[PDB]
Amino acid sequence: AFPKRLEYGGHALVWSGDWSAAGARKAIAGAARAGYDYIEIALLDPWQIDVALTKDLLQEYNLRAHASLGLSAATDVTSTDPAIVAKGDELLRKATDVLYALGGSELCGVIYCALGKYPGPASRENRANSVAAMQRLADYAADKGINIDLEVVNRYETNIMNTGLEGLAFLDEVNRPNAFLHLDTYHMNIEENGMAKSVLAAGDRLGYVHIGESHRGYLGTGNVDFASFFAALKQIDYRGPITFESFSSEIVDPKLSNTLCVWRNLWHDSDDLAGKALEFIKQRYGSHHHHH
Amino acid sequence: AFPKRLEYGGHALVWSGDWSAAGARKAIAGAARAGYDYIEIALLDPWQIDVALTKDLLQEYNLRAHASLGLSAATDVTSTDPAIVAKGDELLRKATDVLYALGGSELCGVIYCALGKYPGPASRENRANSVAAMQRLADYAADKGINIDLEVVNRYETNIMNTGLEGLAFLDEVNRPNAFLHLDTYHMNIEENGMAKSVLAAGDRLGYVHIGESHRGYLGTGNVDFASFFAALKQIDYRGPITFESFSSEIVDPKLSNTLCVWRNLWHDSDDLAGKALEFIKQRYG
Ligand SMILES: O=C(CO)[C@@H](O)[C@H](O)[C@H](O)CO
Ligand SMILES: O=C(CO)[C@@H](O)[C@H](O)[C@H](O)CO
Ligand SMILES: OC[C@@]1(O)OC[C@@H](O)[C@@H](O)[C@@H]1O
Ligand SMILES: [Mg+2]
Ligand SMILES: [Mg+2]
Ligand SMILES: [Mn+2]
Ligand SMILES: [Mn+2]
Repeated sequence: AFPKRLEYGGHALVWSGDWSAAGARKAIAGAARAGYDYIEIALLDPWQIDVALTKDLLQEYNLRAHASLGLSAATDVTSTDPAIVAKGDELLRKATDVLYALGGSELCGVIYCALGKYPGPASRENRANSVAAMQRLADYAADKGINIDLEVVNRYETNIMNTGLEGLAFLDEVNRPNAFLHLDTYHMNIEENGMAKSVLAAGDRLGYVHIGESHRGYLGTGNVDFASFFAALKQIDYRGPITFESFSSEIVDPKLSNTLCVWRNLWHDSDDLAGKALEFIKQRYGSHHHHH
Repeated sequence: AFPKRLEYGGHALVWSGDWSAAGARKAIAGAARAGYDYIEIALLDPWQIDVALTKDLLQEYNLRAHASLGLSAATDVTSTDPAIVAKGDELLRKATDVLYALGGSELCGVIYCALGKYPGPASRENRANSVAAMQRLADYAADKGINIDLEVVNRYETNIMNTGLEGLAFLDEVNRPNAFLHLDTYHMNIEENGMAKSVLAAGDRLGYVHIGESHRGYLGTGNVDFASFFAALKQIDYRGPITFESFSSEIVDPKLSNTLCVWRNLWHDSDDLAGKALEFIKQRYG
């Protein structure tokens, strides 16, 4: 395991649908402006990233970076097609290389399967291929001081693991020093037996957090029991990344907005949403955790 | 409109993945033994139901029936192609006919679009075609003293209506007295600003309720705020069908279970789940 610190992230996709020169600048400037410690860069296509330009921008804004992605049907490491698993391996190595180049230490999100609605349940073949892919990725990332955090998502976005407990069982199979659970309040709201159970069960194996409202709009305008979730995080003395995310159909790649089934926009202004979200998060977890 | 009474139902998929002679008996006997007033039959293929056998079982067990379904790509009444809308109209008429023969008064669920993940956002044309289809369905059902209840479901299951407010707006355009809102606590848990707003807004227009936990397993073992929901039902003095709805990966209808992404075995004992669900509901809304 590589060091984790309590730090707050803005998801790049809150501001920008791509990583063009303008997209990269807009998103980094947005996260910085809202008072975030880091930007979570979406590496769904890590060959699109101008790494030299991106590091220049991170320096310009004195902002740190972590990365998340979801695989696609063409790169699905669950695939019963060995060539597709290998294409996933290749995409994950490239994402790791980009994250490494930017001084980042966390690769998280749906890195263990294709993000989206599977037409049927996973076989132990899908599960075995995913675990082995996450072992090869963990081993590749380990030389680069990078932790991988496997994001548990709801039934409509994966068939592999939908609860923290399923995530921990999967990680028992991965059995790598730098592999962690990643929990997301939006997904937890659907799948979990309360918001505290998987956090308390995970303890030190919780490596990454996403904050989203039940409908992925403004924090506190939906059904997520944030009070319960953040009470659990405080109990385990969680000192790692916490990213705010939401997905506007006016900003994101139609590929993603259609996969996430974003049919209505709950907000217009990236800056207002992200600023209010961090205020809300720091109200729940505190300004800081520094003790004399 | 045909009267609504406070009655408690169990969804067929609590007991049975099909409506074979064996599946029908198992579901109807299960609902009767748990103490439900009615079984909610999943009529995704209303041509498959042996109506004469089902009537015999309902009478044998002294159990009433309502029906729910989802349309598919083949029957999607939001389609811009009249050939697909026509097939949807036909399936909805057949479902109404089966419900009539079984003495049921409620056709509910995702009757206004294909159940599942749309590849992109709905056009005003998709919406207008669905409204017109529900006008034709309402008119057909009205002749048979059958109410239709349009079920608001989450973003991954429709692109037409994901909130009670969107539901009420759609019904304003349908403008039929036997067309009602159908709310489901599982779907509300995702899409709604709390569990009260949509219920209070709907009032007399709320015609059918589904009680589902956040993960669709045992009631009271998830994130659904049932206290706020049932408080809102009391506020509007709701007297209508209340169905317990639950899905496990070990009781499967190959279409419906996969469409709903039921990946987990959240229960194995149907009788235990259904008995405890009915007690849970009656404790909160006797
Ligand atoms: O929760 C989600 C998707 O519902 C995002 O965090 C997603 O996993 C993606 O990896 C972000 O880049
Ligand atoms: O909530 C749902 C779908 O998520 C059910 O009400 C569905 O319409 C019914 O199972 C059809 O039989
Ligand atoms: O608790 C984390 C935090 O508030 O600690 C003090 C500063 O390092 C901040 O940038 C940081 O977000
Ligand atoms: Mg502003
Ligand atoms: Mg809740
Ligand atoms: Mn997330
Ligand atoms: Mn339902």
